[PDB]
Amino acid sequence: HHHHHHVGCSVDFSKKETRCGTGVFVYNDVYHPDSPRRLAAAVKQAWEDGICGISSVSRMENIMWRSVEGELNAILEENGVQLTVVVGSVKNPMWRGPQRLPVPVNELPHGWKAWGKSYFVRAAKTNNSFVVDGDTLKECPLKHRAWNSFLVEDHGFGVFHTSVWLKVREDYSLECDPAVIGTAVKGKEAVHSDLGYWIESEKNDTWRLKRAHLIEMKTCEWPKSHTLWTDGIEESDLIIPKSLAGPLSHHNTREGYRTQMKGPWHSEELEIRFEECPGTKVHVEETCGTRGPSLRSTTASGRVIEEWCCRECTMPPLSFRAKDGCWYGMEIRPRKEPESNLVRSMVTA
Amino acid sequence: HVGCSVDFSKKETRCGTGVFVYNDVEAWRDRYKYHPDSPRRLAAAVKQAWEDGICGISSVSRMENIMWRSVEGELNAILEENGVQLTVVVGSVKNPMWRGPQRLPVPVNELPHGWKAWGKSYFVRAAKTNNSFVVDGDTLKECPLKHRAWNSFLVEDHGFGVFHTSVWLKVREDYSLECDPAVIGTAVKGKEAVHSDLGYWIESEKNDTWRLKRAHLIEMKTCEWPKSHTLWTDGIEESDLIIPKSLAGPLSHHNTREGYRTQMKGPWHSEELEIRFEECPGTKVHVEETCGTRGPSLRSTTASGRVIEEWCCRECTMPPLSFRAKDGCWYGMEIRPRKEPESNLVRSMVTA
Ligand SMILES: *[C@@H]1O[C@H](CO)[C@@H](O)[C@H](O)[C@H]1NC(C)=O
Ligand SMILES: *[C@@H]1O[C@H](CO)[C@@H](O)[C@H](O)[C@H]1NC(C)=O
Repeated sequence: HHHHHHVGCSVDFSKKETRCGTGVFVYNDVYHPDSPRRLAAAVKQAWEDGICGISSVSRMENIMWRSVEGELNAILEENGVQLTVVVGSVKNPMWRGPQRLPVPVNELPHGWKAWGKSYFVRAAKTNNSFVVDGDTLKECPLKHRAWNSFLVEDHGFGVFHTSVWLKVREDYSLECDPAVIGTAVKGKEAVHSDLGYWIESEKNDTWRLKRAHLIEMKTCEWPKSHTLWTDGIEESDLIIPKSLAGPLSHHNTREGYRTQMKGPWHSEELEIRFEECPGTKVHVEETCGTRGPSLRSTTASGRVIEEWCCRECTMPPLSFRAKDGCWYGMEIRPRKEPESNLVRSMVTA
Repeated sequence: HVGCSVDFSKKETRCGTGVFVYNDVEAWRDRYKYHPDSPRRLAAAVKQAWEDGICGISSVSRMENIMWRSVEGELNAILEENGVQLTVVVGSVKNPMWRGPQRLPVPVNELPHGWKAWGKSYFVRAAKTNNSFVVDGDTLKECPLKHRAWNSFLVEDHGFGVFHTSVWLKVREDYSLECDPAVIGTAVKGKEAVHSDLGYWIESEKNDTWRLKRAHLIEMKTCEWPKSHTLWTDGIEESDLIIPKSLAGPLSHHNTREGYRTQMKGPWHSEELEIRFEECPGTKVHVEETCGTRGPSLRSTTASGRVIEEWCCRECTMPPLSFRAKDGCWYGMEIRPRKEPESNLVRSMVTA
């Protein structure tokens, strides 16, 4: 019926029309970490070489560690290693660790093979704990933690069969795994995306950021291989910071805005949108305050400030939508209310 | 933008929302109606075109030529109505589609009496004229390249759609070298990528590095592929690109391959090409430092029709760069005949 590798159909949903064909399709998609023995050996070596724990790149890696925890600890127990892997909650932003899990090239002896084992006995706890995120910087600082250690294999990831085959890197790097990245353009609309970011861009006088949905705040570097228009861009003209996995792209820009370093990156989940916060208004006045830490539309008392301003940004105003409320861009300050009364972002990319 | 897709290779099916770049290669000549401005405005633009020295048109794409062809009758009729002894003659597409240094002017004073819509029929065709406004078709002799308009039209905001085959266009306000970004679709997922439009289908992949996998060109246009619709547009010299920048090649690392540089002298006279990394049938290429130097792309067959069996290259890589056209299989510039004297071979007599 067809001699191609991929076939897809777009739906026009009222016409009853339906266009099929072949090509490349980027959907809004917003675990086998090596052989068990090899991973276990990597963790043993990790402790034995100073690395106390892990800072996950994404909300994937964390979930994986969580789903591997039992078998990993059991195998560590089998081969005489008093060490317990503890997997905690994801903390935003997902900070960059200087370490990475070493390839042992000498996998632990008496584990088995596959990753889907059950009905076994859980291992015992230990004073020695291999930490994985979850509010534990006090007992294990960032700078002794592995980060971005895993790479998806060649055909390791797919959406139709939800297996994800991973390996421990041979090299250290800052690049986000390009296996799960999908970027596309069509006429005056475009998108950069992965499993966490959904970043839309449009064409209105200039190419620019339309809106973005972040489900995580990672700090890896979005590869240019999977980025559009990567030349002639001052890093400070971006919206989503480079150090926040923002694509080095002209698509990642907006007239009258600079890099949102001090955005509300402590949030679980943000929706960067160009719309006034509910009940608020914004004026473009050169008498407004200078750009500073992103402020929330509501005070700690939940009091909603009405009038805001910006020195020379453009409308509609940049804003972040989190569960705790609505934040404004760095350029946008309260017009009348003194900044000292408002909730500010205590974080920096 | 809602859809479903199946990947046989990894055996999987998926639905959802997102962005979908299809192989829409060949501006499906059987089916689009074109609306190049209002009839009167276009007519005025052509009148002014002659009256300002521009004798004719060099089309950017096969689509523009087809459009002109489908507009011809009504255009000439309207020119006739308003007392303008001028006949638009549309000829065949010639490759490469050469870049004309000029473009149709916006009159901002549309011709007075013509009609308003573009779909009229049952009318009397206009009479011919000594004055001819040429559109491609072997006419450089009676009108040289450098007196022709080129890349004059822009697709409107929501002017192009694949679902309703209407195409709404306007005459440009400014001259430019950029390919119309309206019909351009570019995408990456995992280790596979594509840069495409209604003329090009350029596949790149990820082996050790990113590289050109294979390309399919139903036309040889000479506009400039915009960086806005291109991936990885930094850290590449114009000479790194396999498909020449002046041959609408994307400024991209995706448009590269180890052991090969710009195919300026590729077989760009062809009506159609499949750039493939695979030996020409009945030939073998040897990486030899004793080989000849880069020159015009040679066809794997003599003009008489015989296969040259042995080829070589100074420092290129295998499989060899080749171009598949209806008239045979050409090699990349880096690849030369191992023994046969280049005198009796067929060479590309064209340059991007
Ligand atoms: C986008 O362009 C339209 C004109 O077509 C304009 O009305 C609109 O305000 C622009 N978008 C923004 C956010 O200004
Ligand atoms: C790179 O491509 C060659 C053929 O062009 C293939 O044989 C090889 O396996 C590829 N590299 C890898 C790492 O698979």
